[PDB]
Amino acid sequence: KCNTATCATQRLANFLVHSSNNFGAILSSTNVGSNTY
Amino acid sequence: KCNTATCATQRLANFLVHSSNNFGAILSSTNVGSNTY
Amino acid sequence: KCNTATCATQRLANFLVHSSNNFGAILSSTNVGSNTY
Amino acid sequence: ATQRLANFLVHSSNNFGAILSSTNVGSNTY
Amino acid sequence: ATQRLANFLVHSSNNFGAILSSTNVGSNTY
Amino acid sequence: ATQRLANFLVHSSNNFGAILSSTNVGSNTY
Amino acid sequence: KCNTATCATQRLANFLVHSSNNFGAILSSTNVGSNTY
Amino acid sequence: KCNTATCATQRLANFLVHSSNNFGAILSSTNVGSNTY
Amino acid sequence: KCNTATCATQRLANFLVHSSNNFGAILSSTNVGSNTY
Amino acid sequence: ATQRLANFLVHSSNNFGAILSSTNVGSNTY
Amino acid sequence: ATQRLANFLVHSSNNFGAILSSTNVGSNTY
Amino acid sequence: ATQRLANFLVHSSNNFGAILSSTNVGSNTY
Repeated sequence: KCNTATCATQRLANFLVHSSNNFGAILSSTNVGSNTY
Repeated sequence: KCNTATCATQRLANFLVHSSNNFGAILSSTNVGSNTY
Repeated sequence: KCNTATCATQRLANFLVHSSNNFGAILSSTNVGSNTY
Repeated sequence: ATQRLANFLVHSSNNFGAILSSTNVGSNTY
Repeated sequence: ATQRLANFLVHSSNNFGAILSSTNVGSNTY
Repeated sequence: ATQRLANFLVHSSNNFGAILSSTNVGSNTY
Repeated sequence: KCNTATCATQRLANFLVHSSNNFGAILSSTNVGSNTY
Repeated sequence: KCNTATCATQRLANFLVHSSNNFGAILSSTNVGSNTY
Repeated sequence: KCNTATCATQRLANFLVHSSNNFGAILSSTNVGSNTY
Repeated sequence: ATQRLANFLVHSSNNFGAILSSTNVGSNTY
Repeated sequence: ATQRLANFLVHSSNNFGAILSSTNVGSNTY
Repeated sequence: ATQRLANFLVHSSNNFGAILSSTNVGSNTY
């Protein structure tokens, strides 16, 4: 592959699995800047 | 492949699986800037 | 492929699977700037 | 058993220059 | 058993210059 | 058994220069 | 005037003189909300 | 005037003279909310 | 005036003279909220 | 004495949901 | 005396949810 | 006397939820 000189190689492979197998209630909220008077 | 000189190679492959196999209620909210008077 | 000099190569391949196999209610809201008087 | 009620109100206002007034009751600004 | 009610109100206002007034009751601004 | 009620109110205001007033009751600002 | 009882009296008289006997330039300005781009 | 009882009296008189006998330049400004870009 | 009882009296008189006999320049400014970019 | 210039630009954008964007360049709000 | 220039740019963006963005460059709010 | 230039840019961004962003460059708030 690189017989003589100057063979710089960066190897990388990414695997990403985000599994959300819900079976129940997920009651989420996000109040940003809201002002309940 | 690179017999003599100057063979710079960056390898990369991305896999991404976002599986959301819901079976129940997901009650979400987002109140940005809202003001309940 | 690159016998002599100056062979810069960037490899990349992307896989993306966003599977949302819902089986239930997804009650979502987004109140931006809304003001309930 | 006699009741007397009196209310004198003299609201006098004069302006000779400038007035800037702002009032945001239950108002917003984005 | 006699009741007397009186209300004197003299609301006098004079202007000789400029007035700027703003009022946003329950109003918004985007 | 006699009751007498009196209220004298003389609200006098004069301006000869500038006034800047701000009031944000229950208001927001983003 | 008030011989027996109950004589409440409020006295008041207002004098106001706003004399502006100008003899020279009065260069005034008022930029409210104006935006000079 | 008040020979027997209950004689409450409030006395008041106001004099106000605002004399501005200018003889020269009065260069005034008022930039409220103005934004010189 | 008040021979027998209950004679409450408040005396007051106001004099106010605001004389501004200018003979020269009065260079005034007021930058409220102004933003010179 | 040879010069070679190359520019490869692949600007790919995908949306599958909501986007709210605001931009006030040199603007004001009263 | 040979010069070679290359520029590879792959700007990829994906969205699957919500984005709220605000930008006030030289703006004001009263 | 040979010069070689190479620039490699892969700007990849993914979103699966919410993003709130604010930026006030030279902006005010009263």
